[PDB]
Amino acid sequence: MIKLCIAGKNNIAVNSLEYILKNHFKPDQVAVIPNKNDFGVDSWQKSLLHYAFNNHIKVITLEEAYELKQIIFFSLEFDRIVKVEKFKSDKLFNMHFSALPKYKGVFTSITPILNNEVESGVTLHCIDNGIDTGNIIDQYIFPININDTARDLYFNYLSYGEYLFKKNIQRIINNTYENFKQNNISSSYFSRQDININHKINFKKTSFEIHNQIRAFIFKEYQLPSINKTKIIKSTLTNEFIGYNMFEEFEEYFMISGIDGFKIIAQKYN
Amino acid sequence: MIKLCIAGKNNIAVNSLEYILKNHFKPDQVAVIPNKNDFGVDSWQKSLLHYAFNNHIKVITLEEAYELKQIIFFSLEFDRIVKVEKFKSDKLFNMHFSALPKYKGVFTSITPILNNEVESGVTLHCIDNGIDTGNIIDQYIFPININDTARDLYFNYLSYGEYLFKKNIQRIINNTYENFKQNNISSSYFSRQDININHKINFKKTSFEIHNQIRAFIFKEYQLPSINKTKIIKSTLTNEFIGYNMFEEFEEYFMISGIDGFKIIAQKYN
Ligand SMILES: Cc1cn([C@H]2C[C@H](O)[C@@H](COP(=O)(O)OP(=O)(O)O[C@H]3O[C@H](C)[C@@H](O)[C@H](N)[C@H]3O)O2)c(=O)[nH]c1=O
Ligand SMILES: Cc1cn([C@H]2C[C@H](O)[C@@H](COP(=O)(O)OP(=O)(O)O[C@H]3O[C@H](C)[C@@H](O)[C@H](N)[C@H]3O)O2)c(=O)[nH]c1=O
Ligand SMILES: Nc1nc(=O)c2c([nH]1)NC[C@@H](CNc1ccc(C(=O)N[C@@H](CCC(=O)O)C(=O)O)cc1)N2C=O
Ligand SMILES: Nc1nc(=O)c2c([nH]1)NC[C@@H](CNc1ccc(C(=O)N[C@@H](CCC(=O)O)C(=O)O)cc1)N2C=O
Ligand SMILES: [K+]
Ligand SMILES: [K+]
Repeated sequence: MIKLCIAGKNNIAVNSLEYILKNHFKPDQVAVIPNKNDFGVDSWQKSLLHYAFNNHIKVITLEEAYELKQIIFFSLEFDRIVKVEKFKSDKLFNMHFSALPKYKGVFTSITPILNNEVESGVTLHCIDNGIDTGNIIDQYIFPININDTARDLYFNYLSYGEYLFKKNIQRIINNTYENFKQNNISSSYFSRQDININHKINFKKTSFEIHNQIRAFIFKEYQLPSINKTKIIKSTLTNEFIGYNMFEEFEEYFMISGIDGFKIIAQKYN
Repeated sequence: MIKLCIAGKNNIAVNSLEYILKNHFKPDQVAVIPNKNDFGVDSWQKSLLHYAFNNHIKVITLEEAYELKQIIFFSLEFDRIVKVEKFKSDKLFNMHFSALPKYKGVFTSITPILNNEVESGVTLHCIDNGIDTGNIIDQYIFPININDTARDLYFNYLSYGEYLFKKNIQRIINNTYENFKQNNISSSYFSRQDININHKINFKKTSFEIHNQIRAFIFKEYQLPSINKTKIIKSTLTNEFIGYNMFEEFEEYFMISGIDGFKIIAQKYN
């Protein structure tokens, strides 16, 4: 019988499945639900379907998972909203890429940088019918490094999320895990509508904030931001005072300061 | 000679001047520079100009203060940015109503609430030529209570600002105070153009955030927020679950919940 389903994508799903097969269940006891964008090829992330091909793991549909009594359903960057009533199992779990209750919703590699955070986290929670609202089982809070891009933060999510899954999976299998109501205070949410990938930079901001408005959008597989129609691959915030509200194009980089006058080096793609 | 000049408005300027006269300097050793909104009339705050009238304190121009060597220049909600090179004195101080380096700029009774903070602060800093960028002498951080309005937050800034002035003024008069450069990290700025006082509420947000979008604009002397063209005097958030994305207009109030289902009561005006 299928004891566990991994639904989702990327290194967190693959490496979590790997850890299951090494320590808990056999290929017959596990199934995958891939994302609509999985096409069997490793690239900047490993493919779940490719892992499933290599290890003889069967694909199921959501509808199939609904009817599997006492399946552990683990959502690891799964692309589908799930109604808990459809599931015969109530052992439904999700790894969300934020320090819940903050930064519910999407683009959580962009939203904390853009909203001036210096920390984020990964949260293992119970799935309920709301978006990232379910009861928290565990959480790892970690720094946003000052020059991290959205891509760096995403990679840290994948890594800490894998660690949190590994740490918690035994008590989830054994059904000896605790869960707690999420606080209503400091609860925040961003829908897709709340992010403009092409947003005009506001230069009437601090160096930290101009730097954030650039680096929140540096994620080359998706996009790079532009200044004067030139793509930016990296932004560096220094503590060097160069004067208020500076802007100078060199051939390889822009030198920028905001209202507090700290030097930013924005490296051009050219 | 004039030893100290208080520039600005409201109970912090008046009460800090009263403290100077009781503890430090005679009326003939002090001067004021009132804000342009000061017509000499006590209202929901005391008039600095009215207080100077009753206490035989001289009004000076900025242009006069520039020429007074040794003057302790203290801005307490002063409405004008000064050019520090124009002063003969280097004893230029400001009380800013944020937890610097966060929320430089204006509307600091709105911006921390609107940006989901649970604390703010008052900061005593050296004036330099930037907006709220000068080195910190002292800071006091305090809670934003879950149902505080901008108005409540402003009255807390007034009282903690007055506290911090009275704590530090002796060390400032004896020139025995330390100052520290502000961090470049976590530095944030909001100008008048960054706030729309007729904020349209985004309901595709948590209960905390909808609540924040209402209570950040509750300051009756300036404006009240509206839902469906109806003025709101009070927003109350509890951790009570009432279902996701609720909106129920009653005769005297709205009952609202966001993506996480927490109870908001928005009380209608008179
Ligand atoms: C689509 C897209 C993504 N990104 C970055 C920023 C985003 O955090 C990250 C991952 O994108 P995603 O895989 O589409 O998912 P997202 O971060 O929006 O998270 C959400 O969607 C996924 C699929 C859910 O499983 C997850 N639980 C959701 O929070 O890649 C971009 O920079 N530009 C983009 O266009
Ligand atoms: C003008 C205005 C003000 N307010 C509230 C919100 C604001 O934080 C508070 C104080 O208004 P303010 O006196 O204009 O001061 P503000 O917070 O914008 O601070 C700035 O202006 C003052 C005058 C400077 O001395 C201060 N150092 C600046 O930070 O009153 C409103 O709600 N609506 C308004 O239209
Ligand atoms: N019931 C449930 N709760 C969850 O927290 C959860 C699931 N299912 N399924 C797995 C995963 C999926 N996460 C998400 C989160 C948001 C969107 C999404 O499409 N957001 C839309 C808004 C949709 C709406 O308003 O209803 C957007 O425009 O951003 C998709 C998948 N997840 C936990 O992460
Ligand atoms: N040089 C200096 N630095 C300060 O930090 C400081 C002073 N002066 N003087 C007293 C007080 C003045 N605070 C302020 C803050 C903002 C505006 C203001 O007019 N802001 C405009 C933007 C104008 C511009 O971009 O130059 C706005 O639209 O927000 C005025 C006074 N103050 C510390 O509080
Ligand atoms: K998520
Ligand atoms: K200020």
